[PDB]
Formats: sequence, C-alpha cells, structure tokens
Amino acid sequence: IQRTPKIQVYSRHPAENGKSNFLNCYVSGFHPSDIEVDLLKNGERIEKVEHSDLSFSKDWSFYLLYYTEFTPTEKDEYACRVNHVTLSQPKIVKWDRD
Amino acid sequence: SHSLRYFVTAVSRPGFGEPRYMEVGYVDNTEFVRFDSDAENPRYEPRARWIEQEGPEYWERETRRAKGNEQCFRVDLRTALRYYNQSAGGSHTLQWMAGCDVESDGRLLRGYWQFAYDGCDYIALNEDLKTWTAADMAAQITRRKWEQAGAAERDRAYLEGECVEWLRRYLKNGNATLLRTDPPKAHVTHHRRPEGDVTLRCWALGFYPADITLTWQLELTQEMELVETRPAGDGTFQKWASVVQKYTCHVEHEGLPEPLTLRWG
Amino acid sequence: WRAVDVVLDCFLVKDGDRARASLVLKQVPVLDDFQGGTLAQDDPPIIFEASVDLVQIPQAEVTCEISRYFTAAWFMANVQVSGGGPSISLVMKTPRVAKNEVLWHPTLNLPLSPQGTVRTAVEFQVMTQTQSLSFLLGSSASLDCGFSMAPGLDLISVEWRLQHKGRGQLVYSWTAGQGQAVRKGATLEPMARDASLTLPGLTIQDEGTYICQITTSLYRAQQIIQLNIQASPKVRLSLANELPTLICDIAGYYPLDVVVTWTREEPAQVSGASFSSLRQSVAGTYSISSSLTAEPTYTCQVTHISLEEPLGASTQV
Repeated sequence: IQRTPKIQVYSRHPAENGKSNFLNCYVSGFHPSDIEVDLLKNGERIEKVEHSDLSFSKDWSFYLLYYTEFTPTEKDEYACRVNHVTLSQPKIVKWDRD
Repeated sequence: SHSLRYFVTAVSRPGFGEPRYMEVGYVDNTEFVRFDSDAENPRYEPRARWIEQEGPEYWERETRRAKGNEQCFRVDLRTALRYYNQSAGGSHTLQWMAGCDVESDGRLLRGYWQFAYDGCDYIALNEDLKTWTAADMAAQITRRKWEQAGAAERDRAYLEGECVEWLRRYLKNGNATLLRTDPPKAHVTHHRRPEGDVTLRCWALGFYPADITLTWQLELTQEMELVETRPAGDGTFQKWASVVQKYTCHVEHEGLPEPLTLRWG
Repeated sequence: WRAVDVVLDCFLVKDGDRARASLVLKQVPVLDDFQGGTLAQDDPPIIFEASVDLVQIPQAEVTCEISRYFTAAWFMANVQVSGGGPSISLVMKTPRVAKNEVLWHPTLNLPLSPQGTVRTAVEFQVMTQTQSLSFLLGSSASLDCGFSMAPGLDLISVEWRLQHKGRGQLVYSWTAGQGQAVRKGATLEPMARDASLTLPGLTIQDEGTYICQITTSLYRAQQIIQLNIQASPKVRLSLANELPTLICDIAGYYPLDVVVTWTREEPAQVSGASFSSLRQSVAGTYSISSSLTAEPTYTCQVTHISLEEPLGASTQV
C-alpha cells in the first residue's frame, strides 16, 4: 500500500512584514520514501535549504521538514512543490500568511 | 506517558549493490541515536545533545548490533523476492519497529514489536504479548515457525526488561529535557470569508510536549476543523482549530489548574 | 451434475520450497497422467464447504499453497481465488503410520498410495467469501467468516483481531459458552458453522485489515478480510480578493489522493492551479481547497477514488 503525503506549509512566527523569521514546509505520512520536495519563491525554486535526514513514524509513514531563515515581505508569494511517486503531477501549496 | 522506540528500515536500491539500511531511535517523538549507511565513516552517531553523555561501549557494542541487524536484513530481502516473484528492478522496502511504552508511575503500560513490508503490515506481536498475528499468507508461516521457536519469550524479555531499564535511563539521566512543559499562548483569530464561509481559528503555538487537546464550544461535536500536529522549526509545535454568537475555545495542556477560555478578543 | 472432482495444482514451499505439487478435492456438492510434479489426493467428507462453485474458470487467478504443519503427518493448504472470489484454509491429517507400507520421494516420508497419491482427508477448514470490502463512513459492514469442523476436534475459541496504521487490537473473542466485544458491540449471531462478523456504524478507526482467528482442539487456523472505508466529499466554490480569486473548497473526503484541474469556458482544460495547506475534521475526514485567480464560465471538476462530479461558476465583469 502506498500513502499520498500530507502537506502543511507554515511559518515559525505570525507573518508581519518587519523583521526576520524562518519558514518551513512540513510533509508527513507518506509511503514510499521517494520524495522530492522544493521550496519555491514567486515561482522559482529556492536554491539551498536544509534537507533533514529521513524520519519514521509509528505508522510506517515517514515525515520530513524543510525550512529556511529569511525575512518575509508583503509583495511576494511563497509555495512548496512536492513530487512523490504516489501523485502523477507535482503538487504545489501556498503559505497562507493569515 | 513516555516511550522508547527503535525504527529500522531496509530499502531495495536497484542497480546498486548495498541496500539502504537506516535506524533511528526516539524517546517519545524526540529523535536520538540516528544511524545511516550513507555517511562518511559509518557508525552510530548521536543527534541529541544529552545523549552525547554516553560511554564508548554504547557506540561499539551498539554498532555491532547495527551490523547484525543490517546483514540480517540484507539476507532477508532476497528471501522476500524469493517468495514473491517480482521484477528485481523495482524498489521495495521492509521496516522493523521495536519499542516500549511506560507510564510515569513506573508500571509498564504496553510494548510493541512489529514488522511491515512495502507499506503493508506483515507480522506483529499481539497485545497478549505471547502470541503473534500475521497480516498476509507469507507471514503465516513466519508466525507459526516463530511460535514453535517461541520467540515471544525472548522478545518479551527484551521489551519488559532491558528496554524499560534503558527508557528509565534516558528519561532519568537527562532530566533537563521536557521543561518546555507545553506553555502555549493560545489566542483566536477571525476573518470574514465571502458569503459568510468564515471560521474562527484558535491558535496554540510554541508548546512542548506535543500531546495536547484543542476544543471548541459555546461546537463540541462534528464541529470545528483541524490539522495534524506540526512541529515548528524552533523545536516547538503548533496547532489551530477553526469553527463554522458565544463560542469558546477550551484547550487541555500541561499547566496550572486552568484549561483555556477564549472568544473574539 | 452434483458429484464433481476438483483438481487445483499449485506450488509447495517449506523452509527450515521450489516444489510444485497438485491438490485434489475428491468429491464436493456443486449446484448450477500429465502435469503432476507432485499431487495429493484430498477428500472432503465429514466436512462441508459453502460455495464450492469455482469451476469452468476462464483460464485460457486461483493461487493455492501448501505447508506441512510441523505417526501420521499434518498439513495446511490455503487456496485463494484472485479478484472477486473466495478464500479457504484447511488442515489435512494423514492416516496413521505403519511399519509395513513405506513409500515416498524424496525427503523420506509416507505414503504415496498405489495410485501414486497421498490419499488423505481434510478434517477442519476456515473459509471467507469476501476478501476486500469497501464501505462508506457511516455505513455498517458484515465481514463474513465461516468455518467447518469434522465431528471431534471441537472448537475452543474464536478471536477477531485487526491490524491497521501499524498497530492492532482485538475486536472480539469467544470461548465454549460466551464471549466479549470491544468498543462497539459487534456480535456475529449465527459441519458447516458460521462466524460472520457484523459491524455497525463504521468509523475511520474501523478502516484496516481484519483477521478472523480460530483456535480449536490441536488446530488453529485463520482467514483474513480487508476493509477499506471512503467518504463522499462535499463541494463548494467561492470568490474573493476584491481582483479576483476563486476558492474551490473540497471538504470531508477519505482517503487522500484527490486530483483537481480546471476548465475555462467561452473548454481549454486550463491546467495550472495551486493548492493550500491540508486540513481535516474531528472524525478524520480530510478537507482542502485549491485557490486560483480568475479573468473575464469555469469548472472545478474533482476526481477521487469515489466517482466523479463536476461543477462550475460563471465569471462576470
């Protein structure tokens, strides 16, 4: 049995454009493990993030978390693109700063 | 309300000789002693800062454990493909989990020792702790054979003895941990979605441990709407619950005799 | 007519393998020197089976399997029809071993009757008529589990136990005179004996692989049924950001693989829409919306494991 991933994109802090914080795309509950995750800003992939080592949950379904330290603004939209093997088209999600 | 769990995973890399073998240990949902085969000069390496206080015997003895459990799975994957005629070029996974859950009072709560293949359960140790339960025809024979061998008594020995003493060693030795004590600053936000599709969102952020209960009432049942617990980058966790005019957000957390009471402030 | 000789050949694997055999069912009630390698003359008297209508199969996937259950010898074979078919497990007892007739090759065993067959009778079996069953969230399901037992070798206990999400729990259990249920009270309420389980208002917790285990006098065999649960999703569409944006919300659906595209009318099957963060409901049913931007007459079709249903809202200026 293969399990489509669960995707939650969010920030560490409530988003008010003023100072610096850190954002994270959290993907959990997927199987198998062939998971390709990218952080996108305004449609273009962010170059170098931190790809954490793979972690296993009690339900055989793995979970990964990608994150960056940056300063958010009010004129840019951010998103997370994931292309597991269970879905035929790469899914993209928008971070809702609200 | 505490637990120690060992997660072991073997992945079939086609066209590449060495199958990927990985192990990760956990106290509750806190990671430690992560182990990998694709690391420079491979051995057991400690992730947590508090585990680094263990002796070298842990690393040499335990790394021998990893070697045994690794060559074992190496021999076992060819057994999987020898029982199942499947295209060798395909990538398959076999996972092995073994952990013990103990309560804060010291009494043993429950113990788990289970094995799955390619996302489908294969064999597991029953709640009786003396009988196995197999999920497919292939694991039937493994279950009967393991029954005659009586693996349940040795596994019960490990889960009731060594693993509990270790769990007390990790929770007792490193006492500075678990002091974030889940102190969430929960407040509710509100917008107006068009056509009145709006929802009130109670937010509990920055807490730790992860076990927590969000509620809403005057909404007590079939109402609200929530997400799965998500870890924040700070090492904390966060959560929110939305409801579709006196509405209250009550939260069960770790704190002084006080749940939570919140309306539109 | 009624009297029918069944011949089902499969393989034989026992470790401690690669050995193809051929199981024979002597005579069974039925309503309306080639091949070989190895073969066992199995008869089913003193024990009856329910359907036994698996004949005239469009062969030109029945997968049987034998395994020795360790004087007389003992075996267990499980025949599994692939697709929408039955699934049987059964135990075979050999006649008592004598110091006179000693024949078999290899592995130095007995007896291979003068007809070149083992010639043994089945004594106990466990059959299911359903293998994978799919229901809705609030529905109520019956996962049948029948079993047959010859006179003697009487029952002892029957346990319903499930495995799902990694962990497993015992649902039901019985003894010689009474039994117990966990959570929802799901009784069964009955040589052909029945233990068909009926579950009431199902839950997401109820999704998983159910296992019907039987322990008797010297024999313990079991069968498995699969239970998958799905929930019909609710549909909605909204508009905001005014300039403008559209939110095609999807709510209360299970499982997780839902695919969503769009069409722009005067078709154009406008491919390219963004999702949002994933959410769900207390019971466990998921929900997510995929936002979009409009320009001035639309459609947000939805595809799930359940069947398809489209809807669209126009776009004025």
